[PDB]
Amino acid sequence: PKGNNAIPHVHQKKHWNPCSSQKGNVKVFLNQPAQKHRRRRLRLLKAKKVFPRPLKALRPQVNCPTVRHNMKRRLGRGFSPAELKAAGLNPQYAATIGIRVDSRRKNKSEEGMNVNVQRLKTYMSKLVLFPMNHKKVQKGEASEEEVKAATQDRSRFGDAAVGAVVYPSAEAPRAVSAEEKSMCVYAFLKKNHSAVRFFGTRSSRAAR
Amino acid sequence: ASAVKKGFTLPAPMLTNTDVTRIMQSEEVRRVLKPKKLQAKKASRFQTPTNGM
Amino acid sequence: PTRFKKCRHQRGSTFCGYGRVGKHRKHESGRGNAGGMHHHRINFDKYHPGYFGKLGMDHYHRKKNPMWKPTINLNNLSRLIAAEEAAKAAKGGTLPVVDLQSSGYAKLLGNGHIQVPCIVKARYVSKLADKKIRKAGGAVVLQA
Amino acid sequence: KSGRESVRHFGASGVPGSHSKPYATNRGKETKRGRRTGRSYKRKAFRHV
RNA sequence: CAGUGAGCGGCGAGCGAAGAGGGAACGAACUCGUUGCCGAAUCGGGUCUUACAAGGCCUUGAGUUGUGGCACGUGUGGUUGGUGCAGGAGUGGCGAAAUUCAAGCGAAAAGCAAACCCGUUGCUGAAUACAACCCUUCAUGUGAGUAUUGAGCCAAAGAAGGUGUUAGCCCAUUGAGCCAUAAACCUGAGCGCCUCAUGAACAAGCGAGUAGCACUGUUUGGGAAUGCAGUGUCAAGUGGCAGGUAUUUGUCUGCCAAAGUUAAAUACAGAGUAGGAAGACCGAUAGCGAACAAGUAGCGUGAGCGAAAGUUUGAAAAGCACUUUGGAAAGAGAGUGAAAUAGAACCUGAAGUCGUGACAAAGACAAUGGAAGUACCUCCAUUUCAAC
RNA sequence: UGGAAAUGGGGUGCCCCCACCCGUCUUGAAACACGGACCAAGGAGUCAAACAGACGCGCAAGGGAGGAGAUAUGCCAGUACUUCUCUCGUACUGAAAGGGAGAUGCAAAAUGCAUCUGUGGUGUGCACACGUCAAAUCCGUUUGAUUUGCCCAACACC
RNA sequence: UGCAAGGCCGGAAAGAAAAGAAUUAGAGGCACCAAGUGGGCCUUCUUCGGUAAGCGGAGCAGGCGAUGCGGAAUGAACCGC
RNA sequence: GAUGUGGCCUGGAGGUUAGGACGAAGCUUAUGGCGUGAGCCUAAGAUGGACCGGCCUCUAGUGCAGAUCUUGGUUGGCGUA
RNA sequence: AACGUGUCGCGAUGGAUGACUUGGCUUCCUAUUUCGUUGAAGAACGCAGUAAAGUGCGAUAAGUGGUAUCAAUUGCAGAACAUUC
RNA sequence: CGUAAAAGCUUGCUUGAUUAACGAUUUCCAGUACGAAUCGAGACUGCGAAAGCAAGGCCAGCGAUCCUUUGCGAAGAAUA
Ligand SMILES: [K+]
Ligand SMILES: [Mg+2]
Ligand SMILES: [Mg+2]
Ligand SMILES: [Mg+2]
Ligand SMILES: [Mg+2]
Ligand SMILES: [Mg+2]
Ligand SMILES: [Mg+2]
Ligand SMILES: [Mg+2]
Ligand SMILES: [Mg+2]
Ligand SMILES: [Mg+2]
Ligand SMILES: [Mg+2]
Ligand SMILES: [Mg+2]
Ligand SMILES: [Mg+2]
Ligand SMILES: [Mg+2]
Ligand SMILES: [Mg+2]
Ligand SMILES: [Mg+2]
Ligand SMILES: [Mg+2]
Ligand SMILES: [Mg+2]
Ligand SMILES: [Mg+2]
Ligand SMILES: [Mg+2]
Ligand SMILES: [Mg+2]
Ligand SMILES: [Mg+2]
Ligand SMILES: [Mg+2]
Ligand SMILES: [Mg+2]
Ligand SMILES: [Mg+2]
Ligand SMILES: [Mg+2]
Ligand SMILES: [Mg+2]
Ligand SMILES: [Mg+2]
Ligand SMILES: [Mg+2]
Ligand SMILES: [Mg+2]
Ligand SMILES: [Mg+2]
Ligand SMILES: [Mg+2]
Ligand SMILES: [Mg+2]
Ligand SMILES: [Mg+2]
Ligand SMILES: [Mg+2]
Ligand SMILES: [Mg+2]
Ligand SMILES: [Mg+2]
Ligand SMILES: [Mg+2]
Ligand SMILES: [Mg+2]
Ligand SMILES: [Mg+2]
Ligand SMILES: [Mg+2]
Ligand SMILES: [Mg+2]
Ligand SMILES: [Mg+2]
Ligand SMILES: [Mg+2]
Ligand SMILES: [Mg+2]
Ligand SMILES: [Mg+2]
Ligand code: NA
Ligand code: NA
Repeated sequence: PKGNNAIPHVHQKKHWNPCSSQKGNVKVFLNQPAQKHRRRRLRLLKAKKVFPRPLKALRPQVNCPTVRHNMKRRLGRGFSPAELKAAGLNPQYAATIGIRVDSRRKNKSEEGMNVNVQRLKTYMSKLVLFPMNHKKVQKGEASEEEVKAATQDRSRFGDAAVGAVVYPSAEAPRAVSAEEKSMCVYAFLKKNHSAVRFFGTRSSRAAR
Repeated sequence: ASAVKKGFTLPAPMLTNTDVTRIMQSEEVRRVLKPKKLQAKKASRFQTPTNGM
Repeated sequence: PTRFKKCRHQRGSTFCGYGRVGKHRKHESGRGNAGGMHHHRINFDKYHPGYFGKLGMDHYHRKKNPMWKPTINLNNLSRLIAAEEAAKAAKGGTLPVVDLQSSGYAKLLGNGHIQVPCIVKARYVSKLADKKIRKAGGAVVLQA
Repeated sequence: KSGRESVRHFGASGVPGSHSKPYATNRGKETKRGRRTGRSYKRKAFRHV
């Protein structure tokens, strides 16, 4: 008999199993720990090779899209030319001192632009630049003692000089206002929703 | 909580005292245990009769 | 483990529990969900009512992120308030502030009796929830 | 003990007077024929015992 | 995300993705055409500078039916070319400790003193052995100590291989360290000289049989048509393309097709070269067809098909000298070896079948089988043998 | 104290009695139904994925990853550690636009008002508490019934 | 202040007498998961078709199938068990 | 046909406890003893020559009398046609 | 009687079992890692004192040259810088 | 099978052969569906002086998914 079971949909009707007549189509993960070890070793070797430069370049802070991830923050691809100009940097020059540049991002508001300019200013304040010729030092380049006293940043996301992404702070406890105690907010929200929901029909009825 | 293992504490025991023999032989239990009664005498070596007539 | 299976118990029985008469053949009733309307109709009708047919309108390119909208009830609000702040909270005084969208909720529903008054910031709210919280002494402020 | 999902699933959902839940992973699949009067027939919600 | 409250489907069987989020990687970006300003400043070939120089000189040879350049006084270049000089990595050789310590042979080169301590001490022997029905006489027999016991050393090395039995100290291996190097690789973009380059002083436009549309065909989850192909038709001008239900008309958002190059994170589902590391896998009818002169021997006109088979004697050939019977093969003696019951494709040597000796008997009930006795036997077990 | 006796096993023959050839399909096999000369080695319910039920274990209105990283870690394909996030669940319903669940009291407002130690009601319902009646009793107490209160889990009707 | 319905309060109750005046190897109810089977045949009483059949088709019950043992010399189903 | 078993047996793994050149595995049996049974243990070898037993967990290519079953060997017919 | 049957001791035929394993299968890693008209892969014929197959090699033919090492190779011949010819 | 001042015959007036908030049930039966049938509540009606009777002609006369096709979401009004 069959009885009461779920109706099955297991999707295994193609030649996926390797047998005496089929090559198969499979993927196993038996090399996962070895690959993890290899990646860590490569990162360590690359850090040794590029010492004393930080292993990861500097990146900006952006807001995630859609209404589901509106409240989250993360790292973007690169800094915008408007932000670089506000901080006082040529993009081509900035590309040579470990700053990522992205010419596509738009900067549609002032808050994100200000936060990115602050990140850039902090990085430039903390930067130490080696001279091309130590016998003839120029402006903006470090001295022999500063060059000797140098360390490497091996953080996963870089940002060892600017910190992690900043989230807005929480509100402190307060007391209810008279307006908040009197007014009904459901009516306000529903009226605003209906104003957009019934815009076309209301306009057409008016045009009569 | 542990400083290394975040939010970990030792599990709570199911029994406060694991010596149940002491509990079973304590005076408090013996006060409420049922009394021991006298039993019938053990059967003798001779076979008992079963024929009424 | 192979040592716990019925094969180990059935070594020597010659039929392995499939009978002498019916026997164990390959596919005695078709493969998969075959015959759902012809010779498996009783099973399909009594255990899976509503398997066949069409219903409703179509939505071609569905995106779930714009539809994201989780809810939380009025009597569950203490899950988002710290113990000390909850202890120091009474009607007429200072109340803790709860931000729903930072905790993963969008709408506030009004089931049950509220335990501790507070100020709730939410995207959506229901009539009963708004009325009950205002009567209890808290407040709701809209956010986006 | 009542109120468990297994208890809610026990029984056949296609007989008159039954309100058990079917075993299905896709919530929108098992509608239509046998659950709406417009699609052939509808399972009766009540039956005298 | 997602076997999806998307979607496709005799809406049956079945099929079936994308944006967002956490991550890997990432010094990641550049070149033509067109427009504007120049107009051979370009390329190839000879010849000379240590030089087929990104160099000088000469060339109608190519090229104006368009190569190429520029915008959208202190320094530098080891990726201009010619000459030289270092260190490192890599590669190849060389390179470590401690007992063949003492006890001798069939039976003490074995034990007991019941957690630990006594114990760097006490006490010994049911092997006067065995060798085929029993008893006397004479013979014959025990391979190699990595075993046992008692003492003693090495360890930054206890790690597995070899050696006639089971080895930290019999042998090999492994560490610090030493020596030698075509080019290439790494090092204030290592460091000098000549030559050569160079940072830095003094406005209009934007890729045409293309995109699109009609018919037909195929493909896709893509549904009044996701991508593509054939034919017909065939554009616009900062206007165009995309916003997952067709049309017309208004807004809004993103982007600018019809030219090109580009590392890493990913594959190696019957590849190859040079090196390595392993396994709760198989153990010679197994594991690759092939542990072996295996894609071999052999088969087929041919395309193709394709085995069986561990040479595993012994520690070491010490591989049976010599006598004798036989034409020979071989037999009977003798000898080597701990064993020949290890004698050559020789470790062990089962089942089935057969020969021989001794014994049990037995009609014709096919034979086999059960239950209960008895006759005869028994290299088997246990018990008893004295007021027991 | 023996080449001993005795009692159990083991072997072969004999007597009286009993007794159709195994495996299989089949209503029915011993059959004039099929497969069956002997021995050795080999020989058949497995692995993966989706779901459900019973049982074991951890946590609990919360449970848990996965991928990846970090350093003990440079012997070690293991173990130890980690954030956001993601997923199942705490709420369902409609084709959809959408909406969204406490109790009591006063009352009857087209979002009524007030309190917050609380099973929405009724019937049947472990244990516990208060009494009573039987039978037995080693006189300390036991074993059964029943009254009343609250009724846990659960069932039925609202 | 009659009938119908849902409740509350109180009483009575050989817990069911006597006349042949029941009995019980008499614990009731409720679920979850799953196998084999879905060719039958025989007999007793009642039968339908057929000349009839060790023939075909049904009703009630008991059996063989799935089961030996003791009897009818021998027999799946008869008698006893 | 279902289920249970401090139920039996085989190859390997994590632990623990033993054995062996004064003779391991394998092989032979009128070698008995134990268990209802699957099986376990001892004796003898006038056999062999180097490994291996018990117990608790883990694991699987884990138990043969027949498939006109596979491979190897043997065999009556037969000193016959 | 003979043939034949049964049990035990010994012996044949046969090649199972056990122990052994320079083989197979499977899983990982490293890099100055990828042939050919400057004639490849594959096919043929030859080469040793003695040499059928196989292995190596090409009329310089079981091999010439260079560096390292340090006394053999071996069935039997044969030869005989060790300062490393 | 049932029926006699009718359930038959004649005649008069009519459209209960309409709608009927997803009420319950019988027959087949797995206590599924389809077909047929029974007891009801609401609207608007017909006949009758009235109590009442009637949502076809009692009991056979009929049909899933997908697809095609028809009918109801009349005009007016909400500061939502
Ligand atoms: K140079
Ligand atoms: Mg069935
Ligand atoms: Mg079964
Ligand atoms: Mg079947
Ligand atoms: Mg619930
Ligand atoms: Mg899911
Ligand atoms: Mg497809
Ligand atoms: Mg130009
Ligand atoms: Mg040009
Ligand atoms: Mg010595
Ligand atoms: Mg060793
Ligand atoms: Mg363009
Ligand atoms: Mg075209
Ligand atoms: Mg297709
Ligand atoms: Mg390309
Ligand atoms: Mg073989
Ligand atoms: Mg083989
Ligand atoms: Mg031997
Ligand atoms: Mg031999
Ligand atoms: Mg034999
Ligand atoms: Mg018989
Ligand atoms: Mg038949
Ligand atoms: Mg038979
Ligand atoms: Mg016959
Ligand atoms: Mg047949
Ligand atoms: Mg969570
Ligand atoms: Mg955060
Ligand atoms: Mg739920
Ligand atoms: Mg919804
Ligand atoms: Mg609706
Ligand atoms: Mg009476
Ligand atoms: Mg059948
Ligand atoms: Mg018949
Ligand atoms: Mg049968
Ligand atoms: Mg009987
Ligand atoms: Mg007779
Ligand atoms: Mg195995
Ligand atoms: Mg025998
Ligand atoms: Mg097998
Ligand atoms: Mg066999
Ligand atoms: Mg030549
Ligand atoms: Mg209904
Ligand atoms: Mg109907
Ligand atoms: Mg009516
Ligand atoms: Mg129809
Ligand atoms: Mg209207
Ligand atoms: Na099946
Ligand atoms: Na040695």
